[PDB]
Amino acid sequence: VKKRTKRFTRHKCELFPQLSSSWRKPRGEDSPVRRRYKGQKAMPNKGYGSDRKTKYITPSGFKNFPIHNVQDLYMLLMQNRKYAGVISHTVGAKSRKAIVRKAHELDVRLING
Amino acid sequence: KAIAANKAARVALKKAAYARGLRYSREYRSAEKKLVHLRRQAKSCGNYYLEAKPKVAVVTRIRGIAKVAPKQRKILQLLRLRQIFNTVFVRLNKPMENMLRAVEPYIAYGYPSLRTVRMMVYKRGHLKINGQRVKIVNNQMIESKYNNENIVCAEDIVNQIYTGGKHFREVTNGLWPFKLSPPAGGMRQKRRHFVEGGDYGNRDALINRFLARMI
Amino acid sequence: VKPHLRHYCVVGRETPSEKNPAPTVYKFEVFAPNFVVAKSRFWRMMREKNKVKSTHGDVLSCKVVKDRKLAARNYSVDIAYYSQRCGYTHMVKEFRDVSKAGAVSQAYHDLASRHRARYHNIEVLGVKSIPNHQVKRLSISEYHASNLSFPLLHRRVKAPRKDRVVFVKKNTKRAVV
Amino acid sequence: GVDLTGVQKKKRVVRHHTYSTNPYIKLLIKLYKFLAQRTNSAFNKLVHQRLLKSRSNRAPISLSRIAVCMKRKSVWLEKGKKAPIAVIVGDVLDDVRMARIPALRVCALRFSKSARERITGAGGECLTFDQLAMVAPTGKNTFLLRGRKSGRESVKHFGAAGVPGSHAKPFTSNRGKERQRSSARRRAFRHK
Amino acid sequence: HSHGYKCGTRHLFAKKFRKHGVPSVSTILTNFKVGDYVDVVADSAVRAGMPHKYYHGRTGIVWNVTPRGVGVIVNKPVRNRTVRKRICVRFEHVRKSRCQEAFKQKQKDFLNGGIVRAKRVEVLAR
Amino acid sequence: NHTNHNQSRKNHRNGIKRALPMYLHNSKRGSWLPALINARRVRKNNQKAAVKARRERLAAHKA
RNA sequence: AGUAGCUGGUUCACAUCGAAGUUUCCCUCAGGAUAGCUGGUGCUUGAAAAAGUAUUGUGCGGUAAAGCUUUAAAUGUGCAACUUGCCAAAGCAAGGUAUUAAGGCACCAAGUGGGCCUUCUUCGGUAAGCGGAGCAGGCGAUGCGGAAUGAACCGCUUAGGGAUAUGUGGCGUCAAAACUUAUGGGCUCACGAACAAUGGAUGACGCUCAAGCCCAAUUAGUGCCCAUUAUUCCUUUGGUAAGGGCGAGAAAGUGUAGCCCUUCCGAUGUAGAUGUGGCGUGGAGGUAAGGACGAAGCUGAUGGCGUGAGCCUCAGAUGGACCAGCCUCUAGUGCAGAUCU
RNA sequence: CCAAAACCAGCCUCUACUGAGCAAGAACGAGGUCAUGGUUUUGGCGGAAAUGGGGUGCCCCCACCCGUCUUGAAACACGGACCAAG
Ligand SMILES: [Mg+2]
Ligand SMILES: [Mg+2]
Ligand SMILES: [Mg+2]
Ligand SMILES: [Mg+2]
Ligand SMILES: [Mg+2]
Ligand SMILES: [Mg+2]
Ligand SMILES: [Mg+2]
Ligand SMILES: [Mg+2]
Ligand SMILES: [Mg+2]
Ligand SMILES: [Mg+2]
Ligand SMILES: [Mg+2]
Ligand SMILES: [Mg+2]
Ligand SMILES: [Mg+2]
Ligand SMILES: [Mg+2]
Ligand SMILES: [Mg+2]
Ligand SMILES: [Mg+2]
Repeated sequence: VKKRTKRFTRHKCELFPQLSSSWRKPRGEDSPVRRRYKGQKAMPNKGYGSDRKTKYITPSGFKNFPIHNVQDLYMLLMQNRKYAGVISHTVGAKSRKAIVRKAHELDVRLING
Repeated sequence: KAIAANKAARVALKKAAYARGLRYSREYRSAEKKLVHLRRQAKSCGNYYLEAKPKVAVVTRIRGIAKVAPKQRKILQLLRLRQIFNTVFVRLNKPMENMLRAVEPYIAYGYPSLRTVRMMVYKRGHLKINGQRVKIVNNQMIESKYNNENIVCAEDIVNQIYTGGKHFREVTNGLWPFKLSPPAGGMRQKRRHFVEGGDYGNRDALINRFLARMI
Repeated sequence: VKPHLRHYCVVGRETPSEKNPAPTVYKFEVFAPNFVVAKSRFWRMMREKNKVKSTHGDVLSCKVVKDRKLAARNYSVDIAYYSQRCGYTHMVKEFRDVSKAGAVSQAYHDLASRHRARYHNIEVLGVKSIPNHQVKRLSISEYHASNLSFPLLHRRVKAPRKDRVVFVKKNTKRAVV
Repeated sequence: GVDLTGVQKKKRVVRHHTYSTNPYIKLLIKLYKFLAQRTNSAFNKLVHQRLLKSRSNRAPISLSRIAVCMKRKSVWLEKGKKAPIAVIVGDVLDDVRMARIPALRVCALRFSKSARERITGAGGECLTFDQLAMVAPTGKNTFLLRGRKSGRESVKHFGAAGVPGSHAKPFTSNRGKERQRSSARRRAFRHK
Repeated sequence: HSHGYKCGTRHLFAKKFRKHGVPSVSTILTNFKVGDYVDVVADSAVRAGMPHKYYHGRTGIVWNVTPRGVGVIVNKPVRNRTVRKRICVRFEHVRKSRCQEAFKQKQKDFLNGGIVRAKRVEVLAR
Repeated sequence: NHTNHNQSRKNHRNGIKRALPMYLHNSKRGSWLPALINARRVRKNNQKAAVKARRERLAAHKA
């Protein structure tokens, strides 16, 4: 159960198409956001850190671990209830056939099988 | 071996805490019956009784930490009144009565009742331990803090911070200053003196009411 | 409501010394909200009169004083007070009340309105019960007659709170709120 | 909502981990971190913290200065008491000015090839902190020492020179450049 | 705009009323071993060796006795530090301290409330 | 402009450091010299008897 | 590519701390240097030389008041807790056998060096939202809650949240709360509710046995509402904090997806300083791996992860051939703003 | 998965003196609560359901354009149309 589910967006990203939504800390004395007036956007801080034993845990309940080939699956053989292999985006559909019928045989989870 | 010697101690300590607080209960019931006889003697004698002066005030910081002057700001630190509704028991030396007089607008205080002392020490009581602020929970906790054959019970503490103690400093200093909640039902005016219809300053025995809503 | 001001009699003295080995004790009637203020007003007069001060004295008795009874009676309160507009008006107003405490607190509200006079500007100078006739003041004299009857005219009778209502049917007391 | 005035000023700055990249310091901190925690000994707590210091603050010691400080220590020892091990958390350097030294048993992070040979020419052992832990797991008659750092030429520069009390060394590639007439100079001495 | 050595000493170095005149023999026969506490209370009748002004009334220990002068170490708050000053002073300007006379008396000696039966008791009313 | 505002605040940040203890920089030097010179003659003799004392303690410790 | 003490700009995040507008000096006054303030690094050891506070003892003072230029406050302020000279001489001298709180020291370095307001005290000025100082506190650099509104007033100062309770301020509507409470007192008929000209301001309405004023109150002679505050709970982060431990895990560990658990205290922040098994970019030494079963790139109500910079996955009914990871090296490395090109 | 109830713990709320009063102390009893901990129980839902995210709208509420030099910027002060590459 996350502290904040919203992104901490950059101030006024919505007005300027070029600005990425990605966070930049506001600066300028007069910044409404760094002066942290109440009606303004929030800034990220240590206090929004997620609970630390639920951290990094995907709703499946697994921590994702990158996988590239069939050998990686054995890195997850003994901790298959803790880690879930997420096959890399660029492995071929060829190789993924091999990772997948083997990630099945081993009882290891895969996020994108 | 030690495993059970921890029992011989934990059993011996409540045997002591029983023995202690049996004395303190008697030392209260007796001390006050004796203090009723005299004021009652005197009324028969057509005669007044100068009650012994308070030897302990339960000072309570009552204004917040903003805009406070360097002299008041130091006295509050030496009282260990560093937050708002912090509380400490300070005994009423002239030198203290002159510290309290220097920061009264920042504090409410008076002369705690034995009951007020119990509630703070039992409910809000926290020992300093290895610099840790440690909630009182065991008499074991107290005897370890106070390496003092005198101070073993939580009843030892309440007597010290009420009777005025020979260890009133040894005791009250080993307590973290009390972190009371704001008085339920509110204050009156943290700006005026109590006799002005406000809050700050000495309010004598009445502090027990004010401080009761807080504890 | 019950009186604003409790009736304290604070007794105290300058604390004993080789300067004054057997100091006078001073009784002092006060009308205070509570003893801590009565004790305070008592030390106000100790320095304003006896030159003794709170640090150097010691109240011997803060005790409140018991009411004379409860029968309606008649009080001559003698009340000095202060203002920039008036620096010390001696003033024996009379009040009709059940108690010295009630006549006095009644004299503070009266005095606070006709004179923007705070509690600590005022000082009571005495509160005799008076017999019917001695009251020169004409206002309370109306109430002396053993045969006095008056109407409770043009009442606003608010309902008991449990029964109060925002909307009611007009010639009824059906609630509609 | 708290007075904090004067709290931050009381914060101390201490090393809690070595900046040394050297693997052996880290096996050596691994030891005495353990040994300092698991023993009641104050010696392990000193060897462990000194071991965390800068090589600046781990000044080298002359073997000359060990032989002095050691015999000066050991000469008083009651007969049949073998002399303390001479531990230093730093390098031990040979001293030409003391050709012959006592059979010392020095223990240090590092030894000069000269110190190590003179140390063994006297028949003394030149043991490391590894077997220091294995022979004196506690600082039992170890004689922990430090090398000097006041005579270090960096500190000769501390302060100003121009300020009257001072005998700071001015920074100068040119020794003759800031030379000055006796008249024009800062007063040498000055009371604090 | 004009702070010479004795700026603003119109009152400070004034002799007290009907207490004018150079220091007496009790002054002259006082003697100062080093480490003695002293009071640098400047006396105007004596002008040689007069303390600056800041040092007037300051206490400090003697660190030095020359034939007519008493060196005194007197702390001065300069800024964030108390610099420890060394004023030189003619002995007239140094009144020996009693600042420790209580404490010396101590190691010399190291070597509630009840019924008040009082009967007079006027009423306090105005 | 010459306001002294924020100065005692800025000064009490690191406190008014209290003055050095008398046992430290207790140099004489500019002390009335004739006393100062006799003091050297004694201190130098304290040194010869301090060293002579330690020579005694060792010879005593050879037993 | 003249120079510019001037103007403008100077690109990731987070965490840790965090100012100064004053001193001396300068052809100095829009700038330096200097010291202070601040950071970092330590060092040193742990009621060391602790203290913006009292008490007690001992000095200092000449302002207010007084007085007719003299007595004298309060607030303050200091302080304390054998050998070798002198003497006439061996005796003197000198050196030797209350509360609270971790103390001190060093190094390097920044920013700053326009301040402003207010409190009280003043000085100058006829007066000022005026010039100048002293004191302290603030704003600057800081919100939040309140005063309708307000840089500095009031309260309170600040990690992400919940309960509780408050502070200043309120409780007729607006607006949470007296569904217009009092089983309180007076006063009031026309206005009334801290710091001459666009029509229009107790904030608005409206209120008048008040919804005004003074006073007191809290269910009544038998209270309630609202804070970034307090307390408590959960979580985070920091601690160069305190301990314990060493079905899957149990690493001797600064720092990671932290070796694990426990407890405690802290958390704002401009300039600035620092940290970061912090993010991210082009390249290199390595390692490991991927790709025509589709690399990079690009698109994306593709979700997922991370406080965040960001990463990852999904989907392209995109592309067409390169390339991510990890440790080390490197730099022409991160952009809404320069009247930028 | 949504619910609801229970239990335990926690937590919270709700005589004495005096001359009818207080400056006054507990007790019994009961309630509340999981955005407190541990104990399940019981039902509801189950090509879909369910929780989460995302999108769009609304509602109530909060909310002065940013950068800038400046004591002070929302300023009737300067710079600012958009985007890409730099
Ligand atoms: Mg209030
Ligand atoms: Mg105020
Ligand atoms: Mg040297
Ligand atoms: Mg004078
Ligand atoms: Mg200037
Ligand atoms: Mg901070
Ligand atoms: Mg400029
Ligand atoms: Mg005068
Ligand atoms: Mg005058
Ligand atoms: Mg507001
Ligand atoms: Mg409402
Ligand atoms: Mg911060
Ligand atoms: Mg390049
Ligand atoms: Mg879109
Ligand atoms: Mg570039
Ligand atoms: Mg301007």
